[PDB]
Amino acid sequence: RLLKLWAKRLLVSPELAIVPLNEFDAQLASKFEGISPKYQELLSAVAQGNK
Amino acid sequence: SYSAYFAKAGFQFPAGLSALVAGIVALNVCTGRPTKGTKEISNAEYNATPIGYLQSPDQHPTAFPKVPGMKDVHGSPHHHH
Amino acid sequence: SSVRDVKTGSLPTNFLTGVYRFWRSQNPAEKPHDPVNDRLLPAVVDASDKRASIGTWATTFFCTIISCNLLGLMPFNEAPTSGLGFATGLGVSVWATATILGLSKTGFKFPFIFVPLETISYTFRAVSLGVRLWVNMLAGHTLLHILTGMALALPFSLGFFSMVPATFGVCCLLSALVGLEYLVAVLQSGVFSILSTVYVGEFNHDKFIGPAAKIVK
Amino acid sequence: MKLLPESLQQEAATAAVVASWVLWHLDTQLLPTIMREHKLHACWAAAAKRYNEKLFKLNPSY
Amino acid sequence: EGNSVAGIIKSVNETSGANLLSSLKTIKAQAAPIYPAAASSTGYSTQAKIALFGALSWILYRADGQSKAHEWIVDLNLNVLQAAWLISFSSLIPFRAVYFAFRGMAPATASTLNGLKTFSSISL
Amino acid sequence: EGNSVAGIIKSVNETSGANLLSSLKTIKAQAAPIYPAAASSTGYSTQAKIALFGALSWILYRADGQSKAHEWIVDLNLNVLQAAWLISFSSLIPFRAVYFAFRGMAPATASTLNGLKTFSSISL
Amino acid sequence: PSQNLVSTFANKVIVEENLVNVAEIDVPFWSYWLSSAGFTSKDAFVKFAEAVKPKVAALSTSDITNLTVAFKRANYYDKDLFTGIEANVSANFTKFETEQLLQIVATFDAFNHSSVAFLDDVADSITYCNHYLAPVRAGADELATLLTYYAKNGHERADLLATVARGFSEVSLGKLSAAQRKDTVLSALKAFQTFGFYPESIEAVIGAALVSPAEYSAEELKEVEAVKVAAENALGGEFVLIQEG
Amino acid sequence: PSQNLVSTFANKVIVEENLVNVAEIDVPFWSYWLSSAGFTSKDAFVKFAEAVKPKVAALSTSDITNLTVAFKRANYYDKDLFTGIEANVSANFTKFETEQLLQIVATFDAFNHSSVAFLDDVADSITYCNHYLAPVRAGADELATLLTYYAKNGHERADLLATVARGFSEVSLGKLSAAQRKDTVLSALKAFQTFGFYPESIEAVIGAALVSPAEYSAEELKEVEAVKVAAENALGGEFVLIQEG
Amino acid sequence: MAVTSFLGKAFEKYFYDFSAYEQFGLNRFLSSKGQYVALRHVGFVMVGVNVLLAANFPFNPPFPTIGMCPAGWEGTWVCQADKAKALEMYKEWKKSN
Amino acid sequence: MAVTSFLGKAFEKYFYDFSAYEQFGLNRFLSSKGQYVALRHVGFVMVGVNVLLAANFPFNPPFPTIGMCPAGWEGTWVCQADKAKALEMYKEWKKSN
Ligand SMILES: [Zn+2]
Ligand SMILES: [Zn+2]
Repeated sequence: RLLKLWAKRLLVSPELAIVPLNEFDAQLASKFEGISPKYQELLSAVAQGNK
Repeated sequence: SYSAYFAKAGFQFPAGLSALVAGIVALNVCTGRPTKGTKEISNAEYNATPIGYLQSPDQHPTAFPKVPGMKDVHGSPHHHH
Repeated sequence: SSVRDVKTGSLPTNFLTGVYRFWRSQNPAEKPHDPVNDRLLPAVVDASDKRASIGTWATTFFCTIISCNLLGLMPFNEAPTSGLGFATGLGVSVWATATILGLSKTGFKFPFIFVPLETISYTFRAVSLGVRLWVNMLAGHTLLHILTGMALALPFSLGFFSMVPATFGVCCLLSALVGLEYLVAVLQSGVFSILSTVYVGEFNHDKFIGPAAKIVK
Repeated sequence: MKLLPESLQQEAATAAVVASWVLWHLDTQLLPTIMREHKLHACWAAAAKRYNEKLFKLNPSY
Repeated sequence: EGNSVAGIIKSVNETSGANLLSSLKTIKAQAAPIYPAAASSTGYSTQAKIALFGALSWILYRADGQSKAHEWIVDLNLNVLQAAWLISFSSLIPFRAVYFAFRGMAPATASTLNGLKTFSSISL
Repeated sequence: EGNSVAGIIKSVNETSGANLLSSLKTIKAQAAPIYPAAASSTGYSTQAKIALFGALSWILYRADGQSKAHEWIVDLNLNVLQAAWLISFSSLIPFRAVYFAFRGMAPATASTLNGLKTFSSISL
Repeated sequence: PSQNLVSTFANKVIVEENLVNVAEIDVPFWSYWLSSAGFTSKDAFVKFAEAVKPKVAALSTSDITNLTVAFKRANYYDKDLFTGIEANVSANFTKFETEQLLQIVATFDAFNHSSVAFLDDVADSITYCNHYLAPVRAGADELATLLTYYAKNGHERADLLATVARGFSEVSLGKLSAAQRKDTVLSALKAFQTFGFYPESIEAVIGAALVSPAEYSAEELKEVEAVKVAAENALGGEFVLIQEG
Repeated sequence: PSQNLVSTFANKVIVEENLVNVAEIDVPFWSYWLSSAGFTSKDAFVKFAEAVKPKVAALSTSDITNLTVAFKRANYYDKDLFTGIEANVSANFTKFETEQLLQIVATFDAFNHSSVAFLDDVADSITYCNHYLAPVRAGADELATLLTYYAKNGHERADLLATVARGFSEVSLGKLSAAQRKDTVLSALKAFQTFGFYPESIEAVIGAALVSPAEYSAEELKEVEAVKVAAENALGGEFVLIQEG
Repeated sequence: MAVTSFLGKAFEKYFYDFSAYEQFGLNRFLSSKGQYVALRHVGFVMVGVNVLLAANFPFNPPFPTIGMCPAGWEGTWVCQADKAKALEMYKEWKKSN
Repeated sequence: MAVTSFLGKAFEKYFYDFSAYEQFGLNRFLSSKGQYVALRHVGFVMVGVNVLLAANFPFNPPFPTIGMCPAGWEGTWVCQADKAKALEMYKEWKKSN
């Protein structure tokens, strides 16, 4: 069920495989604008596809 | 990726152009007056006149005139001069 | 009954977006003294209901005149705005639209010896808006007819493909007048509809309704 | 040359038919299409800060 | 046509653990959007023929009455002057710079879309 | 679209003996022909409106010039005489007998099809 | 015998029993336009209410709006039709407009008929499925009918109340006659205190009464001044009318 | 300098290297119409034969007919193009017509090129996929080319021979000139005895020679009279010319 | 051919890479390409004027000549500045010629 | 309504089962239905003639009257058998009436 959980999240949203699982909540903050921009601009461009 | 969906429908007119063309034509044919170089005559004159004499020379200019003012027909020689 | 499908980001969609947003920018809405929130939102929506659609009217007159002016530069075609009733019939119709808007600001009643002189200079706007479009489309095309007759007098008299430095200097003068006519075709459709926003925008003013009762602090 | 037309009312009504078709075509066909793709972009660019903060407060996934 | 994420969720729920990682490319492609395939030509629509016969019927009719216009050689030599600029506009207008200049007139194409920043919509 | 008998043969070959007799109604319906379903109206086509506006534009134009024809009251009273027989033809023509009388004019509908007599095409 | 043949034709062909026999095809078209011409006819509307009941589950949203405001004007209340109408609305709530829902609710508010699933799907549709300035285009006599229909049925949707409170301003109440503005201001303040929701645009429905208090009683102005003090500490300040300029 | 500019334009813009650069789009259109105007040009046709080879597998049947009769008139034989042509015919044999196959075979009969799969799919198409009176519309000089192409390659299809034997009559041979009728009658009787097939309409190709034997040799009339006696006992009777009336 | 698909591809490779500014050399005589277009333009007009005149040359000009005559005509109908006069002289000349 | 779907169903039940040959009784007076149609036909003509005449009654008839006059007219423009005469008398009558 963990493998099926992440199967749906990476079929819909495959860019999630570039934020490693241990470095994920090191990004968060209390506000959404406070989230660390280490992966924000990379996640936005991997989400736009391979072209 | 969607480029071949827009090549399927080809040319298409603007979406109400038949009301523009039927509005410009209905202004050019419903003038309410004779047709620009002609004059309405009686039926007794129209049935009695040859079609070479109903024509005016001014209304048939020469299609590529060698002298400016050449006309193709000559009309009625029965002038009221 | 089935509408056509539009690609997003088409070039005619991008051009007409920028054209509409240009003419809408000519009569901008005025900022109220209050902050715009849900209290002031019906006063802002009612302020937009009482403004004339000059953003739509000016891009109607931009797009119908630049299409007519540029027909005169297509081969085998003449500009419809080179006709007196077409071009001045658009100028009177803008002037009457401004006046009907300004007459309705009251109850359709028409407004010492000063006011016949404000009226004359205002009634001349009617004919000046259309005649400026008509004479520009006529005087540019007429000069081109005269100079093509002069530039045809040289190869008719002299040789075909002979004595070519005489006709080259006038075929390049004819070519630079058709090029100026492309500039006058675009400018006079811009000047007609810049001025339509100015004339119609004079009577584009109503009272902001606003809050009549408040709970301060 | 040609200065006055054969009918001034016929040319003035040709201008009113052409400019009212352009008014109809803009209001009905062009400007709904303009605003459907102008305001998808504009609503998303205006809401983006409050949409994402509302969604951050909602999903329990953190 | 139900939504493809509920088709992904259903197709991943009723697979086994052994064939989960093999099925992931056929659940990926069952929920890809349709991009319709490039059909055969069937060229020049019933309205593209009206647009080109009606433009040829207009150009012949306008050149017919231009040739008997009392200034007929001046009228027919103005179509040469006017079509000379249609030729010089195909050779001077930067058509890629003009295309990207009209894309900046519209705020919809002058930028990228801006919502939904991926860290707000995770499902862990 | 391959043929439905090879779809029947394939679907019956790859079933088991236990679920053969249960599968026979879904192999029957997988090889039934398509009879397309009754869509919504979208009534009066773009050519049925031309046919009725153009017929109204003809009837008004013919009644316009009939009313100034110097025998205008005789012309307008002939349309009453002519439309009286269109009314009496809706009430006197046996329309089911006429339909089956035109079906006998054509030899394609005057009989039944005649080939392929079932004992020649068995497969035992 | 010309007068005899016309009178015989008039008593057997043009009656209201054949007027309701051509009206069986499309019901909510003929139901709506006849009732707008003044054709109430309580037991001719029963022929409508059963001819349309196999169709209510598949009607368009402008057909459903045409049924309810026709059956409001004819004042006829068919409870097993009006549950098929509210099951059209609460199944297609995303397709209805605030112009259409404010006329369906005012029918359901006269005939005191509600569901909890209907009251949520009307409030979900006005708030989320419709433009947020659609209350501004509504006219405050219809919004006060929606405000009391949620206070009669005890339904507190604080998201709907912030939406309907947009459509109360000097603009929307100024388009009302002062007989109808008074019937709305008292009806809107009675609903705003039933939920205890005092938005910042309650100072336009209060100020529509305090700028002309000579149309009100002292009993109704005690009702108004009860809401004014209840809204003053909620909004954190004191009421003050503005003389313009 | 008017003559200089035209002559400079003529030696760099209108040549045959740019005539074959506009002819790269649709090959079998331009291949067919140029070769009918007399444009053979053996190494301009090699530019055709490689520009069309990625397209031969998806051509229509009137395109394939246009390739073969153009490459017959230009007499150019590209063996790896002509296997893609016969793989278009033998994959779409139901779509070809006898008007089209009799021109494709006569190209394949000049350039001695055949397959067994091609010879069956041409004979299956003329006999079964095409109307049985399509040989009657053919003209007997094309049917004799098809008869010998099946006798050169030793292919006995007795169903095809009964089909092609319809198109031999007094009508079809009477439309031939007597130089071409003689070249056909000898060519058809040589193929009818190679299979030993003597249909009832062999008495019209024999009788086309025996009604005018002054155009034939005694060697060729020995060839004709060999087939006449071979056909007389097959049909069970004796030959007799008919004087008309 | 396919009538919309052949010469669209022929006009495409006549429009784009067919360039007489480089295939005919012509950089030896011309400075830029922006001035090759600026006299191919004027060259198109001078060629088009000389074709339109020569395709029907014996004509009395509608335009005002400036006191000049084409060739050995000089008193004929071609150079006559009165148009009703030259119509009479053209009708006499047409019987002979 | 749906504009093509309502009155198509109304005309259908006016065409088919709406029958004044039985709803108005009328078998008491008429023998068959084949002769009810044969005088509803002639009844349609007599009604349509009398409507077309009466919808514009004061008119000088184009058709030849047989020497008869409608009502108290008898010498007016309505009964005048010379048409240029009656045009003069109608123009006088129109000022008064
Ligand atoms: Zn011109
Ligand atoms: Zn008639």
